[PDB]
Amino acid sequence: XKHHAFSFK
Amino acid sequence: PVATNGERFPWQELRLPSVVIPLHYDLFVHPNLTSLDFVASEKIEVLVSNATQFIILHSKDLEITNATLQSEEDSRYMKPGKELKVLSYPAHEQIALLVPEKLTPHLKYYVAMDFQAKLGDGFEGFYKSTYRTLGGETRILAVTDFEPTQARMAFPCFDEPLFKANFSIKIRRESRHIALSNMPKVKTIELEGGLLEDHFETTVKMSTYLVAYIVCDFHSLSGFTSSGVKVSIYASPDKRNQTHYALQASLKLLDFYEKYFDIYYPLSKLDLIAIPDFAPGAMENWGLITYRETSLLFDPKTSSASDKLWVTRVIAHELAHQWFGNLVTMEWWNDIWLNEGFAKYMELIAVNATYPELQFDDYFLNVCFEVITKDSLNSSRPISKPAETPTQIQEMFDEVSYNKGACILNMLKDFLGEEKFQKGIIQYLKKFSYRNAKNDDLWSSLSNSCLESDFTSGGVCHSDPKMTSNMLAFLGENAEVKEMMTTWTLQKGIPLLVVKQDGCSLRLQQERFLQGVFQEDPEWRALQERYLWHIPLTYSTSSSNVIHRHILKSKTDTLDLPEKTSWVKFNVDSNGYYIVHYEGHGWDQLITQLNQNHTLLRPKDRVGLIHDVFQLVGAGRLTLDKALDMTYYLQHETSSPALLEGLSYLESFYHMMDRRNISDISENLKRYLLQYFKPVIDRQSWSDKGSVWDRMLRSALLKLACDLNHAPCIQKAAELFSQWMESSGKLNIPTDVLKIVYSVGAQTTAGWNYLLEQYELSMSSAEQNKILYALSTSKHQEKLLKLIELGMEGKVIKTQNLAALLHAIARRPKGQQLAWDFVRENWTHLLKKFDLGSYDIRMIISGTTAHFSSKDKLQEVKLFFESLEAQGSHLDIFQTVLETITKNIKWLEKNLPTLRTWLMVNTRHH
Ligand SMILES: *[C@@H]1O[C@H](CO)[C@@H](O[C@@H]2O[C@H](CO)[C@@H](O[C@@H]3O[C@H](CO)[C@@H](O)[C@H](O)[C@@H]3O)[C@H](O)[C@H]2NC(C)=O)[C@H](O)[C@H]1NC(C)=O
Ligand SMILES: *[C@@H]1O[C@H](CO)[C@@H](O[C@@H]2O[C@H](CO)[C@@H](O[C@@H]3O[C@H](CO)[C@@H](O)[C@H](O)[C@@H]3O)[C@H](O)[C@H]2NC(C)=O)[C@H](O)[C@H]1NC(C)=O
Ligand SMILES: *[C@@H]1O[C@H](CO)[C@@H](O[C@@H]2O[C@H](CO)[C@@H](O)[C@H](O)[C@H]2NC(C)=O)[C@H](O)[C@H]1NC(C)=O
Ligand SMILES: *[C@@H]1O[C@H](CO)[C@@H](O[C@@H]2O[C@H](CO)[C@@H](O)[C@H](O)[C@H]2NC(C)=O)[C@H](O)[C@H]1NC(C)=O
Ligand SMILES: *[C@@H]1O[C@H](CO)[C@@H](O)[C@H](O)[C@H]1NC(C)=O
Ligand SMILES: *[C@@H]1O[C@H](CO)[C@@H](O)[C@H](O)[C@H]1NC(C)=O
Ligand SMILES: *[C@@H]1O[C@H](CO)[C@@H](O)[C@H](O)[C@H]1NC(C)=O
Ligand SMILES: *[C@@H]1O[C@H](CO)[C@@H](O)[C@H](O)[C@H]1NC(C)=O
Ligand SMILES: [Zn+2]
Repeated sequence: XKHHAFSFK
Repeated sequence: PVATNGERFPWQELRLPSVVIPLHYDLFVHPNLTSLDFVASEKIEVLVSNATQFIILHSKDLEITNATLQSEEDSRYMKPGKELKVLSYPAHEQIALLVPEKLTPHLKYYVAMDFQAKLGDGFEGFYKSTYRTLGGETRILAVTDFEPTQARMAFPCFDEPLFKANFSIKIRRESRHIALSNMPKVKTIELEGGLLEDHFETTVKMSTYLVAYIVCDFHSLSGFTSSGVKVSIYASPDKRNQTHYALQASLKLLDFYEKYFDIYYPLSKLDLIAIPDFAPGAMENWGLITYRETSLLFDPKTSSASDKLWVTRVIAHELAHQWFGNLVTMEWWNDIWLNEGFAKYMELIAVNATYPELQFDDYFLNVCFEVITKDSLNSSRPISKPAETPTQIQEMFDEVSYNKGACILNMLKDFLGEEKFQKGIIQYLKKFSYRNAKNDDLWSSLSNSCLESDFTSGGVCHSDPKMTSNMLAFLGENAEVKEMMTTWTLQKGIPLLVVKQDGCSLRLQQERFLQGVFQEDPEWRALQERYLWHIPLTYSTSSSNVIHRHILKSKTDTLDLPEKTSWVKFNVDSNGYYIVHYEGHGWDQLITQLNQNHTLLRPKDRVGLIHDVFQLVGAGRLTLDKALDMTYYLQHETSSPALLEGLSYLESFYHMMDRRNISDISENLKRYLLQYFKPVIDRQSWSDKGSVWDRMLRSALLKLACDLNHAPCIQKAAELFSQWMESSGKLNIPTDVLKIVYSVGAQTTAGWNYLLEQYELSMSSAEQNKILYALSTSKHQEKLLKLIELGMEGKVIKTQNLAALLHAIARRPKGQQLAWDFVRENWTHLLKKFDLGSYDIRMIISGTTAHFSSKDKLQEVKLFFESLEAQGSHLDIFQTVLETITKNIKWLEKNLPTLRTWLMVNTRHH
């Protein structure tokens, strides 16, 4: 992964 | 202890009984993607260990319509009878199957059930998802996502990881779809009305949360690994082009993992599928791994070098999970880190081995620094820690389970050496294959690892070993490592190692490191307690690169330094999970050294020094002018990681100042960065050229220059944007520069409107990601609100992006208040969209509050959290946020004048 974050910059 | 229609619920614990053991599920699922619902049925082969009147298992939001018990060993239940009585107790997400006659120990039975529900409309369970074609069409798929506790939303089962079972899955479907699941299709049979039925090979023993199945019309590209696994990458049909890199990386990485672990991937195929509405970044369902498009798909025209890095990481992470997670699963969520801390670490080992050009080894210290932020505040948690509710279990998925687990693994690999460490890994994975481990099982295998196989003769392991002093040494060193590592997993926090040098008398003290709580503070000693670590120190000196090692097992200790040299640098390369503070003139020796010949310290020693100096400032062990003094050397620094570490602190202060209206300091920081660092910034092309680091140095520095409104920079991007928009996309912006160009472009209503239009047409999710960042850099409140409002709708901007979007808006001055207001005035609504629970809510909360640094804001946020409590809305992230805001406040009143002064002084000389 939920560590998709890499959310944005 | 009882629901729903009256009648006592036979069982009280949220943990299931252990009496009935599942062995095998026949699972049939019949979804309709027109009526957005499904019908299903299952048969569960159970073994009954102790006599019972009832069967307890999980089920949530499922309408169970038929239930029967059968047995071939117990003639009372001989085909076909008998009906089970079904009792549902939603608060434990349990149901009770009531049996007519007490079941017999050691007899197998078959539990059969029919059930149905609508496809979920929210990211979990068996749920509906949509995507857009190049033609502008809208298609539907149905996909599963079960981890941690949502399998029970798709079919009734024993939804806890210890209950591994074989799964035999069947799916009925229309001819315009395919169906995918964990295992290869065995057979498709034509049904009367023209529907098809896919039968899948029975799975090996596995946990319920990994069961997966999908109905869609995706395209694939395929390849075989060395070991003959069919690897397929699926994506919506117009995007098949974008799956090439993933196919290449997953083959290369799966091969490496088979060599490294010395264990074959057991299944005959591996599918990676890019899902359009996907809440997590990725999910490691055994044989059918789901990704966000941004996690899997890569496109040379609009995906950047750092996009590539990320896609490679995520694939590395998920493939690592096929062993750490799938083959070997943690016993219960309190040791989720056995899965995640390990996958996280294997990223580093595997990407480093298969794609060294990606430089992932130089990025890794960031994994550890991000945790230390959390770990140096009281509200942190031990790596392994109890958890019970679905929300509690979700909370375990955090920087402590991932980054810290990885960081302490790295620390131990450094201690034991690669060979002994991989050997430990192999025997752990082999010994627990197809079942479960808990924290101690892992430390036993790692502390008992045999070099040079076994070992051999009469080596320590195994056959018939020779009783040697060496053998005794082995046995006790093993037990040492076991004791050491368990305290790294059961103690919260990170230790500070304080080092005083007396000619050749290095004295050592260890201490819980504490952020914003000064060396002598009322509550400082109360937080010190019996925090004691076994810490495997390392150091080198100014007169010797030799790495000396020694394990600090106690609160204090001394070591002796031949040659009585200038400086001593502890924690070489920062492989240890601890901060080092030097007393006396230690910090001045090291800073002197850096300004005069920085190369005499190792590149990673430089990264860790820069890191530690600024942490210690916050710890009140140093003053801010010492740390700022160090950043002076960065003018000569060509090792990108240390350069970027240093810059990021300067950049961070600027935003901090700019967030408030401390404009005289923010302006001086602006002038100090553009001027000191002018050489580097001016050296940068607006292209995609050079190595990976070059490419990332560029987007980093040019973003920075454009953020500080550096005129030539802003000019160049403005030009590029104009050419692009005027050429109607027919010109190419180099990818490394894309996000910067778009955001400069977004500073006008015309550019902004144009970007938003491109957003709805684009076929690169990576590109969409950069656009949505750009739109979020808008100075107009009307725009930022529109973004937010669009994201609420989930139509134009999908709801898997709402959390990231609020985060992006909130961290810019023009956006912080708006975002904070939005979250408080729409909390009830945000919760209908997400679990409490979800990474999304945790990001939304921290993303809109953690940057606050005034007593005013502290108040509001304390009031908002107190309010979310009642209802029973509790998250650990509440405390974490409050301590973070408090940290920031204490930091400003402690160091702000020092910062103001240091910058004014720098203006003068020289
Ligand atoms: C449920 O999953 C387990 C795996 O977790 C399956 O166990 C595997 O069963 C196969 C077939 O019985 C075994 O393979 C056989 O092994 C012998 C010697 O290794 C070989 O001569 C045979 O030709 C065949 O390859 C395999 O060893 C075994 N693995 C384990 C770890 O037990 C089990 O069959 C599954 N049950 C169902 C009902 O599908
Ligand atoms: C990332 O990958 C590199 C190689 O691609 C890893 O380093 C290489 O392999 C070993 C590390 O295990 C290095 O040392 C070697 O082992 C013995 C005993 O330590 C030593 O005496 C030998 O002379 C040999 O050097 C090896 O030098 C190194 N090779 C290169 C070219 O750097 C590296 O460890 C990986 N990083 C991580 C974090 O896994
Ligand atoms: C989902 O339900 C739809 C009902 O709308 C099914 O489609 C109909 O199937 C019958 C029988 O083949 C046809 O005579 C109709 O023409 C179909 N309707 C349409 C609009 O095409 C469909 O078969 C179901 N799908 C599954 C997988 O169960
Ligand atoms: C210290 O940095 C300096 C450059 O500022 C270097 O010092 C010497 O470099 C010359 C050639 O460039 C070598 O012949 C000398 O051996 C170097 N000095 C020493 C003491 O070795 C050098 O790169 C850095 N120091 C070291 C030890 O390499
Ligand atoms: C069954 O009886 C009790 C209840 O679980 C337990 O203590 C015992 O060990 C069990 N024995 C067997 C053979 O299942
Ligand atoms: C159970 O399913 C069968 C169809 O296989 C149906 O005929 C029967 O009526 C169902 N029983 C109940 C109680 O729903
Ligand atoms: C720190 O955390 C502990 C929980 O481990 C708690 O008992 C203690 O009261 C906290 N102290 C402060 C000052 O926050
Ligand atoms: C201070 O900053 C806020 C936004 O952060 C802005 O609305 C306000 O006008 C600023 N005031 C001054 C005097 O700069
Ligand atoms: Zn993971």
